[PDB]
Amino acid sequence: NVLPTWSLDSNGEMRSRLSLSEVLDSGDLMKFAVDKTGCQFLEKAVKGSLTSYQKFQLFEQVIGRKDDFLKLSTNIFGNYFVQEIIGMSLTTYDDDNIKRQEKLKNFISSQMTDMCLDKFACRVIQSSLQNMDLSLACKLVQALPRDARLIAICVDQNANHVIQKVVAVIPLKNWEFIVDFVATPEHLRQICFDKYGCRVVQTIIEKLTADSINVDLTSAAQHLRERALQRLMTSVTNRCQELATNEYANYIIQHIVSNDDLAVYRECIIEKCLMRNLLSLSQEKFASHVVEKAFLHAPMELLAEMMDEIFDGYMPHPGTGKDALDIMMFHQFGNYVVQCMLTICCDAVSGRRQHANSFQVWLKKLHSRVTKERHRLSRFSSGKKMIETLAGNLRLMRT
RNA sequence: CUGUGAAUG
Repeated sequence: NVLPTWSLDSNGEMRSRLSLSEVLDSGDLMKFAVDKTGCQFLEKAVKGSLTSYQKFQLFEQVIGRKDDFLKLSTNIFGNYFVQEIIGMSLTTYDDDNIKRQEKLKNFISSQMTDMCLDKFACRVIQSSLQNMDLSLACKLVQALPRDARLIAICVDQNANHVIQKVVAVIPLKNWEFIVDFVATPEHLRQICFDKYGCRVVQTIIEKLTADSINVDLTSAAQHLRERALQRLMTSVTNRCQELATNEYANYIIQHIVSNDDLAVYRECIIEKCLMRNLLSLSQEKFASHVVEKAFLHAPMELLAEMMDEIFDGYMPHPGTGKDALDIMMFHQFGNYVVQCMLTICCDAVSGRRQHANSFQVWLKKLHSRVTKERHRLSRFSSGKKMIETLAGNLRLMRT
């Protein structure tokens, strides 16, 4: 352990009869907070009844000294106690509440970048952002780096939650530079192709979309949100080809297709990169889900083609005579697309979806195809799921 | 014959 000598028994361990006031008066609370046993003692002690003097001491010794606060926030054990004391200070409304919040804001702003990338200090940052004064939380947001480190924070396993929290609890006026920074084409690729940066971008997109819980307050707020949304959507749709096939970015595309409030952009995504490539994209591991979402959420006018491309939109193979449907139906990733196409037709002819005769024609074509090869499809689980619903890249030449 | 995305004691 790292406990001070005064608080140890003759075996070198922490004394059993120890009180919180002794630790506070000794001025060695720091050594206790970074220790595994001492921090547990402190968390036990502060959970009881505390006098105003003890609250004052805790505030000053935990969140009142910059170097001490930074050392505790970046500690594996100390960060929990720091969050506890932060919440306690915010919930204590005396003549020093705003002053303690000001000191907290300054302490965190002086090391923002390094604290976001810290596995323990980012917890402190998030815990402050959602409970501290909004006036000072917005000021905290402005300490975020603007150079390449902002990419790091976005792609960091821990620091991405900080950016998503900022997006969740801070008005867009204060983090619009983040939208503009992600919208950069050289940054959008790096951030979207990352495991956690993709979550960051999807969270930003979801916040900039007006819906039931995202209700605009003023005309200025609505205009700001919609202009930021348009700026980000142009960047996304200019390189939607490489995003829809990426192992992580594809989700983003799916979102823009699944969300009915992004209809416009959805349709653009279908016409710019999806169309004339339904086969090869249906044969992709990650883009096949994008094709499924497109089939599920395309307007009737675009769904009409999306069917006609797979039906009569590719030249059959001159060697085997297989068309698009035959190649996709036996494909490891395209059979899910075929099942989705079957499902939309089975749902429209029943009453789940509303040109009604075109669905009859499409379902009759697909039903013919499935009934024809009942053997091979019965050999697989995909065809097993097809028949119940009714009850390696191989491309082709465009027609 | 099934197919892909979040970090502390």
